[PDB]
Amino acid sequence: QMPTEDEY
Amino acid sequence: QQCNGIYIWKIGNFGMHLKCQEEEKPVVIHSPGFYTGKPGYKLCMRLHLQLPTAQRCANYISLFVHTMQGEYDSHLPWPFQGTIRLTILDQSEAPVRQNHEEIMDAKPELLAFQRPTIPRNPKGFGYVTFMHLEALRQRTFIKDDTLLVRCEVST
Repeated sequence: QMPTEDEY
Repeated sequence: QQCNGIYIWKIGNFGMHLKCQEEEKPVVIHSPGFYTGKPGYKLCMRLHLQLPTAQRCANYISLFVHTMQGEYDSHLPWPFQGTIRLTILDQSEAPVRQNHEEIMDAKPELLAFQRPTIPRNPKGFGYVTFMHLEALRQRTFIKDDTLLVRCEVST
């Protein structure tokens, strides 16, 4: 798939 | 001469991390901060071993990249634009090898690709389902209890 923005 | 900065992230004591995951204990490890060159951007990776019961990503290795405040920031363009190649290296026998990798194009519209106002950018960019843990028993990805994650950045 496509990468995504992810908050940590 | 090549121009891309490449970092090799050695994650040791992997057997222990796998044991924790199997006991339903969360595993989230950050790589040391590293530069894409000199001058270059400062980044770090974030790797997860999702729980076996994790809805939407059960038993998956997650991998993300986060920008950080670097010493060369004043000489670099922002937001970051370019590609980032993430690879879990196959440490198998001499014959042909098959790594597990993805290549992502930076999206300048995302806050993940801007310079953070604090040391590590809260927002990162990557794959929640990068590689399934079952893939680790299919090849020799773990060698001497260590997993190798390669990050190649191209501006």
